[PDB]
Amino acid sequence: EEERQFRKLFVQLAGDDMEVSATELMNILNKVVTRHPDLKTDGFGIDTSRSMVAVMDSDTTGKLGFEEFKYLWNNIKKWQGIYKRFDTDRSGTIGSNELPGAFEAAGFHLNQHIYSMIIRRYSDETGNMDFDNFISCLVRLDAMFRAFRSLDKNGTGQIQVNIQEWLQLTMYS
Amino acid sequence: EEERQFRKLFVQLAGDDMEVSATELMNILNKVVTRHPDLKTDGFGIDTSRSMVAVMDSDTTGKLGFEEFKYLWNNIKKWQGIYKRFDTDRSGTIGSNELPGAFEAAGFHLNQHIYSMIIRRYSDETGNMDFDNFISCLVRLDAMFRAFRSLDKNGTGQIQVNIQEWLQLTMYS
Ligand SMILES: [Ca+2]
Ligand SMILES: [Ca+2]
Ligand SMILES: [Ca+2]
Ligand SMILES: [Ca+2]
Ligand SMILES: [Ca+2]
Ligand SMILES: [Ca+2]
Ligand SMILES: [Ca+2]
Ligand SMILES: [Ca+2]
Repeated sequence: EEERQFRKLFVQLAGDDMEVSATELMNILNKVVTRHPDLKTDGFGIDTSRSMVAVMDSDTTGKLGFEEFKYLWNNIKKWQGIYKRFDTDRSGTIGSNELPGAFEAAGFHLNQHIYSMIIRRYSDETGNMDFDNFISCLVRLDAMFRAFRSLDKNGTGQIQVNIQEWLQLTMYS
Repeated sequence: EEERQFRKLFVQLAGDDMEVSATELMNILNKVVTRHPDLKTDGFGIDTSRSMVAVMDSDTTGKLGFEEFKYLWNNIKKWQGIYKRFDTDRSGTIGSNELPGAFEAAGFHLNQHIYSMIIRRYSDETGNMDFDNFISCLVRLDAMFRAFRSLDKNGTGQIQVNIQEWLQLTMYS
């Protein structure tokens, strides 16, 4: 009945063109936040939404089909639960001391230099990151690790790319 | 006259910590748009602003020093002029036909595949990109080309990166 309620959710969200645009994604993400007032956030803007659709748009149709959206939707569902349980002091945000546990639960084993870089890019002055920033960060992190492994075909720990490839990977995100 | 004017603009923008944060950048970019109502745009939000600071934050201080800000400010000044002049049909936006000329004027020689990727990521349904999307795009494009050349140390047209480097390049942007 889960695959069923989901297909129904997707049919209604995707609409006439059978795909979830950045605007449709933004709308549903903002309803999630409104239905969960314990999650602090300034909302998901169109810029963050386009960016998420882009790193998830594997077949480059510019929008999210059933499979692409499912993969993303299921990740956001997991990450939202992680955000809630790792927010130990109940501030509605994820602080620098809470971050490592959160990402580890998400399945990401990062070092201190990466964490500092993350906090500096996504967290605020106090070292706290809100809901949409947390989700936006994880969606991208997941996409980047996956892209790396995709290119690391010989499993040497290094990937080699030309300028066209580099631009596609960095600009379409 | 005008240099005395830029240092002065910076002193007032940077404030007490001598650096321009994403929030300060956002403020000044939005005054530019408000003073130039011929430029169509939904404004520069905090997510786009943080992203711009990140790709420009060469010394990873999390903010823009005098030199980093100057480099960015001067680029935005050029690009804004290009935006205005390459907007042939005076729509206040840069359309798919106007894009190639605009980027070429900016110093970018991209192929059709890259252009389609750009339009898909930054332009609207009609293939039109507004002011903040154009600036955000170019700041990122410039950063990515510079980053690539920096890493292509043997000038082979191929760069090789390990996961740590890859994450820094992709996540801190
Ligand atoms: Ca749709
Ligand atoms: Ca797609
Ligand atoms: Ca917390
Ligand atoms: Ca946010
Ligand atoms: Ca400052
Ligand atoms: Ca800096
Ligand atoms: Ca135009
Ligand atoms: Ca815009």
